[PDB]
Amino acid sequence: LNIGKKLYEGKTKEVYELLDSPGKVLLQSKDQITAGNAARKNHLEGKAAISNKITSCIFQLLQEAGIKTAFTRKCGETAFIAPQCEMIPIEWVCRRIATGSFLKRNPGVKEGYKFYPPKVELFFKDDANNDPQWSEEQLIAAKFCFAGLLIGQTEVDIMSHATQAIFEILEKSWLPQNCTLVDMKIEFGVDVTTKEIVLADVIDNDSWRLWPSGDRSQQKDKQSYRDLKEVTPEGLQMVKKNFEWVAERVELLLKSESQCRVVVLMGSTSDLGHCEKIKKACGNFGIPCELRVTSAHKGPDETLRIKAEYEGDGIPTVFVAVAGRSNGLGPVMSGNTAYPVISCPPLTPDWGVQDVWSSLRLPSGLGCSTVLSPEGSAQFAAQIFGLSNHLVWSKLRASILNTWISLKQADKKIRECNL
Amino acid sequence: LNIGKKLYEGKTKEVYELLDSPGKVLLQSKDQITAGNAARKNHLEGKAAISNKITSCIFQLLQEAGIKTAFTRKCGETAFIAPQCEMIPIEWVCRRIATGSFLKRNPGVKEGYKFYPPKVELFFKDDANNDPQWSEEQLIAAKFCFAGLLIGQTEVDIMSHATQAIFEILEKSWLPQNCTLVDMKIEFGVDVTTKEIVLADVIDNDSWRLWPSGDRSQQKDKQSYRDLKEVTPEGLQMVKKNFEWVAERVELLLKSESQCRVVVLMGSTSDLGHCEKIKKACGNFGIPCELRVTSAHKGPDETLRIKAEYEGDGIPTVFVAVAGRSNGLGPVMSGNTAYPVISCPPLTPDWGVQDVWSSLRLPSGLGCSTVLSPEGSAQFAAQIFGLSNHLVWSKLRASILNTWISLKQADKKIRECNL
Amino acid sequence: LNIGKKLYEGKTKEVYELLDSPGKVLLQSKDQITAGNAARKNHLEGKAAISNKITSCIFQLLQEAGIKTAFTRKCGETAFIAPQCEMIPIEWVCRRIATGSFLKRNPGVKEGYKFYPPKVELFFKDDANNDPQWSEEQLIAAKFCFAGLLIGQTEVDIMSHATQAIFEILEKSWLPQNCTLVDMKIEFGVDVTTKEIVLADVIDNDSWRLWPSGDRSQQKDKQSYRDLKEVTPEGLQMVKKNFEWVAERVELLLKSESQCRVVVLMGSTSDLGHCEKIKKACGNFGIPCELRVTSAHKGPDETLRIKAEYEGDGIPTVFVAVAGRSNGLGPVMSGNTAYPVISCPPLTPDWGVQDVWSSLRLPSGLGCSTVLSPEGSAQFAAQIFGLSNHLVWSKLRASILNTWISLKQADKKIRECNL
Ligand SMILES: CN(C)CCCS(=O)(=O)N1CCN(c2ccc(Br)c(NC(=O)c3coc(N)n3)c2)CC1
Ligand SMILES: CN(C)CCCS(=O)(=O)N1CCN(c2ccc(Br)c(NC(=O)c3coc(N)n3)c2)CC1
Ligand SMILES: CN(C)CCCS(=O)(=O)N1CCN(c2ccc(Br)c(NC(=O)c3coc(N)n3)c2)CC1
Ligand SMILES: Nc1c(C(=O)N[C@@H](CC(=O)O)C(=O)O)ncn1[C@@H]1O[C@H](COP(=O)(O)O)[C@@H](O)[C@H]1O
Ligand SMILES: Nc1c(C(=O)N[C@@H](CC(=O)O)C(=O)O)ncn1[C@@H]1O[C@H](COP(=O)(O)O)[C@@H](O)[C@H]1O
Ligand SMILES: Nc1c(C(=O)N[C@@H](CC(=O)O)C(=O)O)ncn1[C@@H]1O[C@H](COP(=O)(O)O)[C@@H](O)[C@H]1O
Repeated sequence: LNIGKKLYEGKTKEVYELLDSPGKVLLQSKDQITAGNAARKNHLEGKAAISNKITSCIFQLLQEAGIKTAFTRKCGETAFIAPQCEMIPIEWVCRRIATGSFLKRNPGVKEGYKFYPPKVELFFKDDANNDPQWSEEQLIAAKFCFAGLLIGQTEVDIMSHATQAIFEILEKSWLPQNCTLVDMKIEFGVDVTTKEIVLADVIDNDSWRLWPSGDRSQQKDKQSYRDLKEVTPEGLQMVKKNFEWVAERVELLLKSESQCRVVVLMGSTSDLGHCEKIKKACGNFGIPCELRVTSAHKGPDETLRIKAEYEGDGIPTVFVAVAGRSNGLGPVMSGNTAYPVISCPPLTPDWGVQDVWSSLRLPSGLGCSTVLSPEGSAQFAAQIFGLSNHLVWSKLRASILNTWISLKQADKKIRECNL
Repeated sequence: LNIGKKLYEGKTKEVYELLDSPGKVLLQSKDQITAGNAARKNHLEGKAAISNKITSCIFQLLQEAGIKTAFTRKCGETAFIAPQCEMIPIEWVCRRIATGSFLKRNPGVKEGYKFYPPKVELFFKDDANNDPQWSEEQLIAAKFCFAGLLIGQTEVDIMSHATQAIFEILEKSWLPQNCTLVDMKIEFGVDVTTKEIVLADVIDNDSWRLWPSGDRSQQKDKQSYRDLKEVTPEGLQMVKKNFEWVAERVELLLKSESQCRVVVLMGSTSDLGHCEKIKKACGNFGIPCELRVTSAHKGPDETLRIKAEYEGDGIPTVFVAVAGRSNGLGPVMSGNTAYPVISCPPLTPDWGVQDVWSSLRLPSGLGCSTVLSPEGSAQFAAQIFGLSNHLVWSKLRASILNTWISLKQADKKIRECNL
Repeated sequence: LNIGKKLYEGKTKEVYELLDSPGKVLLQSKDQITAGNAARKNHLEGKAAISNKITSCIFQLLQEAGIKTAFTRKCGETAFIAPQCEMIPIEWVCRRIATGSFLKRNPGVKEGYKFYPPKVELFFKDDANNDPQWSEEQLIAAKFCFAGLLIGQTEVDIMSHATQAIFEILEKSWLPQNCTLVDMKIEFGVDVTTKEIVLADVIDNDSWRLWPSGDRSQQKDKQSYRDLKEVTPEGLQMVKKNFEWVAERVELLLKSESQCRVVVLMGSTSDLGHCEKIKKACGNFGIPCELRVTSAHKGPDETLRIKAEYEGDGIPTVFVAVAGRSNGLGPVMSGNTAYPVISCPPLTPDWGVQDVWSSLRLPSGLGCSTVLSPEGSAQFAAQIFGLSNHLVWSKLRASILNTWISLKQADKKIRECNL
């Protein structure tokens, strides 16, 4: 591994140029912990490895959800390879529960106040002035330029929405450990290669506030260090065990907590092209999806036997019924299974106006729903698994973000058609 | 507790009439354990209390799902009150994994063969002829009678179908304990009061096969007693600990393992009647359901803020969007939430044919589904929570059964209009 | 007729290879009769000729209905040519009336109990273990192989369903002779050439139970031989006369007992392509089908005169009215004939949604039905002649089966796209 020159040395991490790989970069964590611009610089054994481990688990989690992130891979216990970024010197803060600074900047508001939606706040990176809060108006007006991307209305709006989505995803991801994610800081930079704005720096035990069972007294984050009346050698052991607790538990944010399956039933082999598209779309959400051929009209006894195969192996399953014309497959399925059924009929414009009403009007005692879009029927099935699988949810949540960013970009481009 | 005469003394339980309650009955468990028509019978301390405890939790669970079951309330440590039944002398068996007698009567079938759907079998009650298997043809031909109900085509079909649902519900209910329900036996009787066929006798540690982590060697049911080459005092201790293990865990089957919530959003207060039908229907499935008033057209900033309130407290949530005319509320909800959205528009015959296409045709990036029935929209919301909540699932599964039974009876009634 | 080596010698027939025909086979009947694994075996003059004769008429009939059956052509008095099969060692039994072993294995069931649908049972082939009944579970678990086809879920389900259709066809086919088919046994094999599962072995007077006027005491099948407390020379004469009686009547099952005709009326010669599809489809069911050109709008006096021509020669007739636009031809036909009328308008996606209501809404006094599919209109015409012509019925019944088999295979194929 071909180390280059030191591009930045921070209190807890160094960034190197990678001579062997053009426009990539190595972030080395150090065995260092700190509190503000105070005198807490304190060497801590194994901290480097814990910090690197967390940012790698989080960045991979966020990346596999579809958040645009500056991360390629881990490089040993204490560093990682990422595309080179020109950092935007703004600390972006998201908070579900008012605490810390929000109390001092909003006297009257009590510890525990809930923000719906999660609150976003901007802080300019200055220690000489102790990180002062900025309005979106201040950042737009500062006309900052980084790797030749001017930070204007569109880029600030995008980072703001992204901070919220990133927080929501990490919050959702920690929930199955009965851990309340209270708040967090992230930094965005510009990928010098692509010129995309991407999550950068790190996200580790310094970056957030983590309360098991929502109990502040069991705080596992760096707050435990910042709170110590006086830092003793014995006092740093508690702090380290808190860090160890997280590092051992973060690897389970990447673990699926629920099995998900779609079963597409098609009435005819000539529907296969339509069903391929559903399988593909389920693919994009990381949901196993099986195709099967059965007719309620010509083989209803097997429609029930096939139903039973997937009903009875204990795996949580959504059925998607693909039948054109008189869709008798959706009704029979809906009426004889406790698991959800989505009719997704392969309507063409010729008889689509007439055949949709075979899917929509069923005698009650049937909860059969309708979704025309084949990618839609996957996405809906995902939304359903999203209630019980944080990985599926995170993919859906990020999808919303990126679809919104996509419109912001399209609008900026075509806005120039008016100048 | 005014005890009457003794109506039945079995090997492990007695049935008494209650002088002070007409057509009710006390089932007393005994401290007794048995296997076959051999001399394998044993006193066992605490067994009476354990057996009664289980039948009480299982019957409450089956009853709260909506299975017609002969159970009033537990009556101390070791008995329970039930409506009087004339017992039908058939042991109904349902299996999900071939073992035991299925292998002896089907040489060639390997221990572990999975039944899809679950296999149902009849055995006629006789310690004399060693409990011989019977066919539906044999039970129909028997022309049996109980509390004036002739057991014909319709009643046998009903008990057969019922055995499958009761198995499925108890199988699903044990799943969150890592416990594979392998098989079970239940007995049905006729409630002398109603003339309904109802689950009766008991369901306890004698009645089923229970494998923790699907491992036969960890079997916690009576099989562990049946299997002893010799019954020793140390051997009966293992058996008792097995029973104790179950009795500790049986209560947890009644406990909801996940939070469920529907949020109905309505555009106008004049939709409230429609929304109340959905709230009631959610009630029927035991899902908490909130109404809110918000318009996409007139107050979209609020629609999103309200959305955020339910998204942010981490309770799994189905949104149901009630908007007539140009449903703009379902789209805007669907496009800005990871959680499922069901449009349930209050369509009338006048403009319903035209307004439904505002719900059905959406741009991609949206997983909005459509369900016209207001009862249906709750049922669909149930199906969704059914994947991750065994109590909701049990209510859906039972509902299917009873709706099937209801058709079977009505067909019998109107079949007399053919004479 | 170049005989080869002897591939099998059974109790009543031998199978030879044919040296001059690759993958074909000669089945030779013998002048032999047998019952059980006892010493009941007897020479019987003319039996070979009678048995061969029946299997030939039955197989031709089943084959002409569209059942996949191993039969090429009769080869003299006492043999027939068939494709080579690896026989599957299961006797498949179908019953319409409980008798014989069904009563011995189901004590309590009275001789005469009717099965709806007809009952199917498996028996594994062994004179050793006295032909023991097997369950579908046992045959699947056997992992049997024949001509490289593994007998699994799909193949067992196919043979099971097939046994029912083959029974139904032969039951319906004997009905016009006042003969109740009580039950039957068939064997299936794998055609070594095609790898298809096909009806094989034989179906003769040994294979079924035949009761003239539903009277067991007039039984004409082998049962009359099985039942003899003692076999005497005078006793074998009765048995032989029973066999002769069947062999005289078996040919008449191939004979159409009623005349069938479809008359397609078309308004315009430019509809002819549509009308040809109906004519072909009538062909497929062996129903003679005539085209005629007549307009209700432009030549109603002729429409009636043509109608009169088919009404007057006393051949049972379905009219199929092909008129696009303002179907006036179906109404005027329907209103002026006792014979059924099916409107089959050549609707296109452009104006089909609007023109269908000229076919559907008629004043009372008219029994005009509507069938959009041109294939379907022939099929419906078949269903109608199916009530009064056993050959047409057999083709409809078989069609159902093969369409079911076709789904079963295609599901198996596409099920591999799940691995
Ligand atoms: C005016 N311009 C063109 C001159 C460039 C100055 S520099 O090349 O030397 N520059 C490199 C990036 N630096 C930097 C400084 C501090 C940090 Br942190 C990071 N972080 C990342 O690069 C990163 C990428 O991905 C992730 N997760 N982090 C980068 C800061 C110094
Ligand atoms: C004289 N004729 C009309 C017959 C009367 C004899 S009896 O009526 O007195 N007698 C028999 C045993 N029976 C019996 C025998 C054995 C049993 Br177990 C049960 N179980 C139940 O009744 C029951 C209902 O609900 C529940 N959970 N159990 C009943 C029911 C009572
Ligand atoms: C060496 N291996 C691959 C086995 C070969 C032994 S064999 O192939 O020579 N042999 C066995 C008996 N078989 C057999 C044995 C008994 C019978 Br019956 C039938 N019947 C039919 O083949 C058949 C097909 O169609 C009809 N109507 N019959 C076949 C088929 C031939
Ligand atoms: N971790 C940091 C930092 C930060 O720079 N922290 C270090 C400073 C350093 O690393 O040099 C410190 O605590 O002294 N700033 C914000 N946050 C996080 O942001 C949210 C805001 O909290 P608030 O500042 O309002 O209390 C909470 O999660 C912080 O931990
Ligand atoms: N508990 C019983 C009984 C049964 O009668 N048990 C006791 C009677 C008593 O003491 O109350 C006995 O005599 O062993 N019969 C079937 N089953 C259950 O049925 C399923 C089928 O197993 P199989 O019929 O294969 O043995 C498995 O769950 C058995 O435990
Ligand atoms: N013909 C046969 C056979 C059978 O193997 N017959 C012969 C064998 C031979 O000589 O070729 C015998 O050994 O009796 N087995 C069943 N069936 C028919 O099956 C239905 C069922 O009757 P059940 O199985 O109740 O006896 C009824 O039609 C029998 O004739």
